[PDB]
Amino acid sequence: DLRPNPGANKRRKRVGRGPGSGHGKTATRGHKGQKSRSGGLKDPRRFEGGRSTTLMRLPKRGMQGQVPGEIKRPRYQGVNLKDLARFEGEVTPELLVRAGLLKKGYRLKILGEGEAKPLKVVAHAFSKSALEKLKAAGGEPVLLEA
Amino acid sequence: RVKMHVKKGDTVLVASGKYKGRVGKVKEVLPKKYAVIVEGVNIVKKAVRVSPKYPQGGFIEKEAPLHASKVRPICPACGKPTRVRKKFLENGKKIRVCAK
Amino acid sequence: MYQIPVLSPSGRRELAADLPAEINPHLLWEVVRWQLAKRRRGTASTKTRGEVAYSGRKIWPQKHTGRARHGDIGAPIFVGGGVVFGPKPRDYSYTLPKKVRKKGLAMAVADRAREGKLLLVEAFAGVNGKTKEFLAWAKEAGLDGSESVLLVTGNELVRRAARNLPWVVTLAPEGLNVYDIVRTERLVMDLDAWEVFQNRIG
Amino acid sequence: PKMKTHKGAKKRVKITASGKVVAMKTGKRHLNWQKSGKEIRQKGRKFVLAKPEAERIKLLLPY
RNA sequence: AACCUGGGGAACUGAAACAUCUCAGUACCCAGAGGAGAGGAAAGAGAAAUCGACUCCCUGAGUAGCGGCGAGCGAAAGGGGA
RNA sequence: AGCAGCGCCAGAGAGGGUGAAAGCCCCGUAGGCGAAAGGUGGGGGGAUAGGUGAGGGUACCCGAGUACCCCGUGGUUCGUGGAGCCAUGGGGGAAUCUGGGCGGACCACCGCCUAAGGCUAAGUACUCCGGGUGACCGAUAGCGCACCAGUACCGUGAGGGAAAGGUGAAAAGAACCCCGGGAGGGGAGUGAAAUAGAGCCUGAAACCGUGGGCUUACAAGCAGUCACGGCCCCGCAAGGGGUUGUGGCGUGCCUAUUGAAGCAUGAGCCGGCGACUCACGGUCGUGGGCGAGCUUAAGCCGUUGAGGCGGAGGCGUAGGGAAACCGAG
Repeated sequence: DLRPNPGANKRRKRVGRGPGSGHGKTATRGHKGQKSRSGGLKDPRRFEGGRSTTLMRLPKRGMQGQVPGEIKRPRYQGVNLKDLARFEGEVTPELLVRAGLLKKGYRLKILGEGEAKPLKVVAHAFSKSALEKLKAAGGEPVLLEA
Repeated sequence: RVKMHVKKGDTVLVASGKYKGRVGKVKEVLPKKYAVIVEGVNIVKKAVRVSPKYPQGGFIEKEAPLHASKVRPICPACGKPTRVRKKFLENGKKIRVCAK
Repeated sequence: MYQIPVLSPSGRRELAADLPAEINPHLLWEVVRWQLAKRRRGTASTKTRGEVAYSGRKIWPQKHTGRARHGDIGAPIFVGGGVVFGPKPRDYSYTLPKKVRKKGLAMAVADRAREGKLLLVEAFAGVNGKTKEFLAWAKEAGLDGSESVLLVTGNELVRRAARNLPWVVTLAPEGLNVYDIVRTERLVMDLDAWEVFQNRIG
Repeated sequence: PKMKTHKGAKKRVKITASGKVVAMKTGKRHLNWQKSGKEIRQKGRKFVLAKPEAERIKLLLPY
């Protein structure tokens, strides 16, 4: 295999669409031809009409923020035991993030449905659901403390 | 600096163009333009007299400045490139196997 | 595939290779495009109608003059005045998934394998950096100059040798790239250099 | 560069797991007086928008 | 030349008007500094009985939050590196 | 220098010049040497300046119109907001560690910290300056300036601001003769080329002319176009071209518009310049790689067009709810 003919495997053609020509996208060039077509208009994303977007919908999301802001609070991480029962052993928060479900939320909350395992699953919070299925499996220690 | 070139006023061969093979004694190197002169190039200057002083100036066909890359020096052989060995004292040039 | 020729004093032996089976056209190309644009140097430069060394004055009145209508002699419709959408120094590079450069390096190397243009060597009896030495050596190994070759050893002396040769491109074992395996017709490298590529994927 | 989540948006809309923009019902906080119980209740709900709903999701996304 | 710190400090403009806001401490004026300048041994950071001068890059993060809660504005610790 | 015959160096086959296309002719290139002088320099060595201990008793000391409070303010993500903190214009005004600040009005507890003195390398920015390189420009481009340009020239002045590069391998730059006062030509000559003859390589279009073929002085027009005829022209032949007499038909271009040949817009003509780009972030689509995983950012090392390491972080796996919380609810 040589350098003649790697060629973007027939399907990616960079074929841009330069619209300054005589036939095709032309004259007005791109979808224009009218007016209010200079350096662009006001949005349209959210804003416009000149009436009231729809900013008529009203805030409810109170507790939106004082002036200090966000409070130092634990952040329990939900993770289905069915997603745990994959690998085996004595699973802990450590062994959990050490995989691909957590990303340092510190607090873990094994829960959900499926089939628990007869293993030990150290965690920061269970669900009354997981707790019992798991009692019907092996053991389970609560959190450490603070 | 480094304008120093192949050679000086002496016996030099010509592998140039129209004078390929002509060998003469080069009587003037002009480092300002990288061109020498032997007995080879000899275009006829039709002009009268170069400078107003003196009667007529002769149809002098005298040597014309040749480009130096078209001239190779020569000693007991037929013209080599110029390596340079050194003594216990000063330093001059020795060709591909000979001297001087 | 599994059949890679090995050159030694004990004679001719073979190794077993765990290189990739099926080769992916595109994938090997994307890897090259990357390689060929990360090295690209964003330099082409042009001046807008402001970076332009002109002054600003309204050239003439705009009203009752009879003449066209112009602001400054900088306007891009003017001549000499700033280009419109002129190329400005940029970074023609992107971050290609590492999981891909490999699958490329692995497919090129595995290509010459399937084309019999690979050669693993040990006995570099063409020692001490003297191209003369290398050329009486390549001979014994087959390399006649007909095919462009990629040399890849961690041995400077070995490098220096074929280093100036026109039909070969020298290289450290680390350098191996999904472009310079697709330049050469062949690929020769130290039994230690394949012991360090197969260390990355093998 | 790096668009800013329209702040005035998120302060009054939430986007659901599916992707439909849920919004708070308008018409309860001022017009009131004696609006039939059946009124101020059916207003306590949230709900869906439609085509502007898609304009909304355009204003966030980092969120 | 440009960059830097401090002293001063615009309006167009955007808000599809326009005052708060924006443009912005930008433009420019001034003074001073040097190959840099500034910054710097915590009356620090802020929730870990824990980090530990400063500077910069990456990130945190368009997050916390600020805003005729409109236009828009926009951090810090912590983590990664110099 | 090419084509060819046979050779050769390569730690050098980057590049450039040589009358064209040179690894080998030239300058270089790779490799390795070099400073009386000035400059630079903890990278190394040496020295100094300056620095190092416990317990106990005493109650001395520990940065003042400052802290702190209030009024007017700025900085900060903070626009007076529940408005702290740092900074300070105005007023009042401490304490020496059983002291003072801060932990977002405030109080209590508990923790952080030593204001009101000062200096500190490094990482950092920059590009007049020198060097390297370019999926940068190639004379209407690239700096305004390739050139005797911040000049000519315009403005009182601040200030503004051009155009203009090319013979040739070598001046070998046309002796002499001829017409002519000169300019300028005609021969001769140089040169491979002179229709490369000097603003001279290439020489396009508009535009101006000279010779020839066809054609026009009863003919009415967006100039073209069908049809036939005559003439002139290449061709054995059939045919092809040039022109255009007669008949038929025929409302320029763009733009702007309900509507244009329009007595609406714009263009004398030709040549050159001239307008949907780029960064970052989205949202589709698409081609791929990997997949309950996907992926690095800055950098570190390496390279001198060589990539690799770097999981910080990011998006994804659980949602609901204003939150506390709960959770396939």
